Amino acid sequence: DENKQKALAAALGQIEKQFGKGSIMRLGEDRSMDVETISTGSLSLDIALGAGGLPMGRIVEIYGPESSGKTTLTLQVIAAAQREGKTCAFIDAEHALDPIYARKLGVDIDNLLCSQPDTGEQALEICDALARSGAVDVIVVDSVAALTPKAEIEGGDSHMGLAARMMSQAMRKLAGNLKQSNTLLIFINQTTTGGNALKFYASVRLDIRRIGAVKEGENVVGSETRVKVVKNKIAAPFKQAEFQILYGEGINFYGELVDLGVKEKLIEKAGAWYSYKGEKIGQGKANATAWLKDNPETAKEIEKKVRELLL
Amino acid sequence: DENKQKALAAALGQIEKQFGKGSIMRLGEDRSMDVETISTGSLSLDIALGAGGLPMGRIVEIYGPESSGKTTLTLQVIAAAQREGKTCAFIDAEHALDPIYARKLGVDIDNLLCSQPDTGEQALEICDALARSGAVDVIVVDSVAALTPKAEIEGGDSHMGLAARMMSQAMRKLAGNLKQSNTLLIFINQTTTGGNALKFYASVRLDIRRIGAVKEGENVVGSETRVKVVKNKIAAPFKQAEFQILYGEGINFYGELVDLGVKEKLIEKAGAWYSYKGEKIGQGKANATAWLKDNPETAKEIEKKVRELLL
Amino acid sequence: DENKQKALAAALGQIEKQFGKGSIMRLGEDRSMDVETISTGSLSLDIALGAGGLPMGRIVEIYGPESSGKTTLTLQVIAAAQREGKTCAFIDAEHALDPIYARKLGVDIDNLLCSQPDTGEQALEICDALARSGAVDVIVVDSVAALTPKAEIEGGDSHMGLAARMMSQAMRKLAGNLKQSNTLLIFINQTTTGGNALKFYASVRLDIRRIGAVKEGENVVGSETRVKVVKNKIAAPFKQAEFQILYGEGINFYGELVDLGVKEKLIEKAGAWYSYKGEKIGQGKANATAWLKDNPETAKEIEKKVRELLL
Amino acid sequence: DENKQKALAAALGQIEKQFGKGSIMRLGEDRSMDVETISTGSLSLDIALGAGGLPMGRIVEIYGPESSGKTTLTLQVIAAAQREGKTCAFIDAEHALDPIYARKLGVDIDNLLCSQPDTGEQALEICDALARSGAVDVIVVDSVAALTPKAEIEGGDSHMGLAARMMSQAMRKLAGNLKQSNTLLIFINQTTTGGNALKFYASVRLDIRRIGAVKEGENVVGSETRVKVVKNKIAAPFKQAEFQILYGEGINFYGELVDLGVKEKLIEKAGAWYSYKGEKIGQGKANATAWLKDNPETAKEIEKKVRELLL
Amino acid sequence: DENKQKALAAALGQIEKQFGKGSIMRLGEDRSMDVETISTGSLSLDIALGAGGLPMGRIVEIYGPESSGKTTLTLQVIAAAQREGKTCAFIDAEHALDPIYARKLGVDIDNLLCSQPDTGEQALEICDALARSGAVDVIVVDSVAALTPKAEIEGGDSHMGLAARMMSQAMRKLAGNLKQSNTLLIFINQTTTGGNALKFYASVRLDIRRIGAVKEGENVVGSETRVKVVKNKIAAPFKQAEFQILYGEGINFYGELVDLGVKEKLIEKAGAWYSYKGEKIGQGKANATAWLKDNPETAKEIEKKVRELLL
Amino acid sequence: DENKQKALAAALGQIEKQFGKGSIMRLGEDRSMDVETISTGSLSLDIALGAGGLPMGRIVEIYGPESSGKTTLTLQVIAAAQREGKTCAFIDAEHALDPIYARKLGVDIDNLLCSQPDTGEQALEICDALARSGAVDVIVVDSVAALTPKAEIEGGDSHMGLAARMMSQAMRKLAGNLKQSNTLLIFINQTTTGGNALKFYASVRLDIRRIGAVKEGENVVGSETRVKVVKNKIAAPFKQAEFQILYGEGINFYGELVDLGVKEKLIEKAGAWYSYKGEKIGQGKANATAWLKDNPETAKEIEKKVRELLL
Repeated sequence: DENKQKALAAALGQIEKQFGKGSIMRLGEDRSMDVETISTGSLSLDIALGAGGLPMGRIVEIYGPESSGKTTLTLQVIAAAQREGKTCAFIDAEHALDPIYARKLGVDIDNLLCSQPDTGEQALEICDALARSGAVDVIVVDSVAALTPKAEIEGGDSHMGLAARMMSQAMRKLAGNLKQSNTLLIFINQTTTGGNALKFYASVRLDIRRIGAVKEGENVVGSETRVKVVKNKIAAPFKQAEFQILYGEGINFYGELVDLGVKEKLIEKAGAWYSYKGEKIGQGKANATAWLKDNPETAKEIEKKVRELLL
Repeated sequence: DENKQKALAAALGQIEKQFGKGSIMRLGEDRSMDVETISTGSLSLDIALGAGGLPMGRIVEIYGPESSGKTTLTLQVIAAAQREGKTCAFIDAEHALDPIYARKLGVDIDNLLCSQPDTGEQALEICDALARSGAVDVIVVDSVAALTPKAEIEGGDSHMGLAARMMSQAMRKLAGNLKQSNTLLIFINQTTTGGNALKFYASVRLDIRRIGAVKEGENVVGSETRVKVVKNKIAAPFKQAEFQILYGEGINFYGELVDLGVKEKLIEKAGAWYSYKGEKIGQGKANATAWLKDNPETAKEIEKKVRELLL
Repeated sequence: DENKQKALAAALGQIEKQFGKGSIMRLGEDRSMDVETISTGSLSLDIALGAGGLPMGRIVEIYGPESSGKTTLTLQVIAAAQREGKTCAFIDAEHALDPIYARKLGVDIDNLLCSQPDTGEQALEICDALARSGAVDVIVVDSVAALTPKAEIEGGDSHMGLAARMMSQAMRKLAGNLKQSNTLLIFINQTTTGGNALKFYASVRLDIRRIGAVKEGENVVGSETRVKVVKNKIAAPFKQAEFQILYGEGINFYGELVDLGVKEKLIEKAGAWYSYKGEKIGQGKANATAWLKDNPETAKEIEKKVRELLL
Repeated sequence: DENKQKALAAALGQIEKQFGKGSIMRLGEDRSMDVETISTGSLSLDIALGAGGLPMGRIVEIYGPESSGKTTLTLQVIAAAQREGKTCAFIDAEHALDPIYARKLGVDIDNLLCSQPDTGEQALEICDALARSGAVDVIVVDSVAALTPKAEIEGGDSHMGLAARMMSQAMRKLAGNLKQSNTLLIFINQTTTGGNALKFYASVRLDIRRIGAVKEGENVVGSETRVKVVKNKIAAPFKQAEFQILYGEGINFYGELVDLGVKEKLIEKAGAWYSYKGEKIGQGKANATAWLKDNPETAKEIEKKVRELLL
Repeated sequence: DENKQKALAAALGQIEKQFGKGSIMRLGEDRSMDVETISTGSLSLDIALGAGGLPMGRIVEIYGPESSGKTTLTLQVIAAAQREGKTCAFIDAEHALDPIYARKLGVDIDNLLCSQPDTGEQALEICDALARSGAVDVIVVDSVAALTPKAEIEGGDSHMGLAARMMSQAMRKLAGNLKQSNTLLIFINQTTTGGNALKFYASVRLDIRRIGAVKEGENVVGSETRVKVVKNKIAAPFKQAEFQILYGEGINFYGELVDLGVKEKLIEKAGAWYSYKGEKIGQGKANATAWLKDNPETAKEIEKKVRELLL
Repeated sequence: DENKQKALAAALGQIEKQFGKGSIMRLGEDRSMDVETISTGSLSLDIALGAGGLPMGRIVEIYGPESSGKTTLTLQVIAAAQREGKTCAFIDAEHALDPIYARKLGVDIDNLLCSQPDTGEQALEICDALARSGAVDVIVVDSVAALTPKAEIEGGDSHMGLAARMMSQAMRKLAGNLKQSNTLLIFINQTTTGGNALKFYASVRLDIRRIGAVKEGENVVGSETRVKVVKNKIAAPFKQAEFQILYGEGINFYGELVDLGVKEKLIEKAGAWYSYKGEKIGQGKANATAWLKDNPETAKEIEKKVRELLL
């Protein structure tokens, strides 16, 4: 028993040593790698990620059905990054970016770098060139399924096979260059298309889905969302997050803060009343949310505490 | 910071150098490629395009639902071109051209070249032959969905797959020939039909939709229209334009000039009164519009200024 | 400029050469292919067709809503043909021919060949057999939508898809045989049903519609009609014709002659009086019309002149 | 006859001696090897296995279609093991573990070791490292088809051939190390993928399939399941088990106990009434099941007896 | 002529003498070697074999596509053997034996010896050990293609070549040992896999195929089967047999008896009525079959007679 | 010139004298050795052979791809021989004889001697024993590629080299014995396998191939066949024959007779009508063929004449 524990700890260390940090973990583990991260815009998701956000210098995949919120998430990541002075690039093969919505989410469109590549290979080569430049902090690719191989664009080989080979031939180099420059790259996808390269090179894989609607009376104002961290090499995987994505607003962060604040016993709740530091902040989640939103500095205080407690 | 900026500018230059001009841009960029362009008939759209119109020698796709204004736009382009002495050709597979409406828009029907091809392949081959002739300045294809592959016309292969292969097998050659002769080619479409060839070979892709009706009392006189530049390789993409398309008249250009003139502080507006150069031009947008329409030379003056300021 | 024109003329010639006569035309072109034609019964339509009537040896489609005049037109074509000694056949799948009305239009019912096929395929095979015989000059098929595929008649495949395949599998052969024997074939239809085969194999496609009623006081005596030549491979397309179809009489030819005679300055009109060759022919269109109708030989003189001037 | 029997018994002993225990058996044999085992969560399956569960220190393969219950079984094995204080590891290449469902099945997620390997080879090497540590009691690999060879991940060799060679090159070593440390390893699969290595090195191979649904009225609450022991080197093979897998609950163990208890004449059944030790336990299988579930200690008594009688 | 015949008979005798019994035969020959045999479960096949069944002490190969009935046949052989008190062994490398179906065919599963070898070589060595024991009467190997050579299991040599060498290196010894102990061994296969050893060492080779389905109304109840004796060293080869294999029942023996009984004029047939010994046994083959099945002793009488007449 | 001719004739005679009859020939030579022959079943082939069939006492090789007709030919030879009272033997190493098809070709299966040898060497030794018996007239070996050397059957020497040595070590003796007893031996093969022994010892070598299909409407009823006499020591080589092999019938002899009869001006052909001896035998080759087939005695008359004229 005593010897076994040491034997276990020793074997796990050897694994980590031989195959790399994160190669194996106890799912209940509280420890998490030391890496710089960018918020996803969601507090519950940042917590599910263990590290407090998406890891810099790594590859991340976010996949889910159309209208699941995949794009909202990546825009929220771009917004948070830019807010810190980071340079972001959007590699577009979907031709569907909504700048009006992006601005509402806080994205600095004017300073967002954008590329609309001629082929899937070119898209990947541009991602690699940007990764090597060491002058770009975040790259978002929309999307894997839209990265049509040159051979297909030129019109008898399997389109699936061609896409898989295209992704494979570029992944190792890209991953190395991204790591070296500490650049984060997110692939939006819809097993997912593109083969096994992304699945294995990704440090984080997120499964996002719309699980319901958010209504204010009888009017649909958004969607209830659920994100599962199906792969996580920086912390324990399989945690999930649930939050709302409101139209023209994005992720309802303060709504999350209210709930987490309560769960962490930082915010008291007597019936329909919420209180913080011996003072009512609002009656009803809607009001408590509005309060925090109106009192930014106090919200930050609670968030910092929620993070210190759960991360 | 100082070094990073240079590193960024350097990397972006290398991208442009290796993959081509327009391969990447800062969305807030004011700079735009040096290319000859033809007006779309809409001032707001010419502005959204960044270059002041559609680029000569390139492929453009305009797609949207039936009755969205797709055809009105292409006719306006033909009209503007012919007005400059350019030769235009209309490749028809829809058999729906309305010459009466076209004339009202200013199209010189008598001098418009027209082809009603026997198959989708033939349509493409004729476009290529015209592109190589170097004697045609603008080609409009109506429409991609109507370009039925010979195999389908002759009546077990996927009709979608066949159309995609038909477009793919002709695109590279067509694009090269169009570029060499500086011929503009617009594909009207309704992701769009035809596969990935057009999507990637296009230098500009326009999403057009009818967003409402225009009424003069209780009578519908036209449609409020919105065009989004979803792809743009000559200038920053994702800009949008809104204008009216009036029955028997076409795009309400002067109505746009009034609004843009005001926004650019070139035309003063006191309540319902509009003034230019210390003189009232009309009370109410309808009158201001009518004024400009009646005073052509002055309108040109304002437009030239609006263009110099926004392009 | 000088060189360009030659370059243009040269390219267009190559197109015509490579893809066939009529593959491309300047809409204002006055030139028209050299083909034998049969009158439609309408002078304005014969003029809109450019060649002076429907082309022998080709496939023609006439489509429009129920009660638009589709059948009246085909009967008028049969009448004109028979009047020249040509043999006509009516392939019927509608079972709605009105012999009383047909006779009033001048159709020689006694000598009209008629077939009421067992299936859509059989109908097409009979058309092909008649086309190969070289003993039939005009074939009218009523109608495409009624040509039910055998599979459907026998009662899970798309009825639309089946009809499209039925038409496709027979069109090439039919077109070749019709061309070889110089037989004209008209398909009456109601995009139209039957798929893309007819749309592309047709040398002429006519869109006919009833745009109003013709009244003599308060009694409806006929319909104002409009025919648009949406496809024309023998002359410039998109021209239109407007005429009246009177009950128990058919197309008001003389009414057209009056108007065209006037437009062509062949018939003078002082107020309500019409004159020809220094003599009043009638006061009021109704009288002028009646005059021409009563003076056949003179009408022919005017028509011959109108044709020489406009064709 | 008398001599033959001895000759037979002697030959079979020599086989067992020369090729190993379990090399040959009389299918009706009641005897079973002496090995430590972990329950599968199903009583009927533990019985079909002959030894009362899956054998420690051996390799086991569980294969079947998607949604057949493969994962439910392995989770049930992990749960039972952990319940005895054993350390379990989950090697994941599918990225689909549902921790909520796992907990419902009794899995101690917090203490479950998890690895999400970079390649199929790495997955196997980690399994071997864990096997040599002697500090892990159960390893589950999900799944064989997802263990993509490095060569394939890196993108012209047969993917099937590569996977087969990958499994082959690691199997002997793994099997020896697992045997030496008495570690059980289960490969989840879907002949199965991976070649012949697993098929021959496995001491037990299970074919699992969903044969129907379980309904409570009109609502589907689970699936009727059937497991066939297609290979068994610890006891006679080809026995089968049938049980229910209920959503959010897992294998319906008590439902099995009821039936087996009855079959073994340990539980009397008069019509719809079930009785044990001269007392009614419930009317209807649903109630009898609920009873046992509520009276844990008594259930154990019956199970112990069923096992002593059938194993 | 007279001398030639003697010369022929003399030469053939010398061949038989020098190369072995069965080395040459006149295909119409009625004579057959004197060897103990086990029924195949099919009367027509036992007849085609000439000796009345498969020969003890010899090697037999049964090959055909998947679902051809190969396994049904070997199970029928095992059943017949066991019914006579013979000991049978099943060497399994396919892991697909269906004990439920086997029992329905009459196989005594409880007393069936079974081995699931670790390698193809081990499988062969176990067959040899059992052959030398002289305590096993019938051995069935399922199947040749599944006997993976150790070298292949361990993962650059031709898999085909390796399998051929594996079979070759074991065949002579096996054949000698089987002959010495009078043990019958059947190899199930799918030219066939395994090289030339089996092809030449086999005394009998059977080609079995499903040639159609057996239906009772509109429900498929079995398969029409055809077996060709492509090699036969105990009697004239190239004879064939046709019979039905019914699901959950096996070979329709009585259906064969009915037909053969009729052909041999042992059973009279007047229209749809069958009679035996001056009494109707049934109207329709289905009834006649059912009769014989219900009157076992009488069936035996007919079979014994059919055999005496045709063997 | 005069002297040269004599010198030539003299030298050629010396060659024939020193090296053997047939050692050299003028390809246009009409003369042919005096040897007994058996028909091939094809009239055109018997003619191409020069001697009217295959030579008794000699070795013949017939090679071609699978399904080329090799077996059909040898069966036709066996049939013709047996029809003359000759004794035939079939040495089988392929185990693929189809007795049903053979009978249709006229083969007397009941009296056909058959051997299915244990090794390639044994096959050859049996052929030699039969050759020495002087009681067998025709021997067919199917096939050379299937005559596996004992060494190979027993499983590091070249399989090709071993087969070549096996054939070589037996050929001289076999050829001498066959010659002495006047026995014909045909080796079926697929340069061909077996080395150089057969190639040089053969008096005739036939290259047979399927060059197309024979259809009766849209149903394939047979194969168009072409046989080239690549080696011929009894008459001039390199002649070819073309005929049809119909399923379930064999070589279309009468179809050949019709054509040859016509070519030899023995059968007149006026358009589609064929006549013989001043009487129509049929309209169309199919009918003329059927006629001859129905009038055996007359066919023989024509064949005898065709042979006298061309042999």
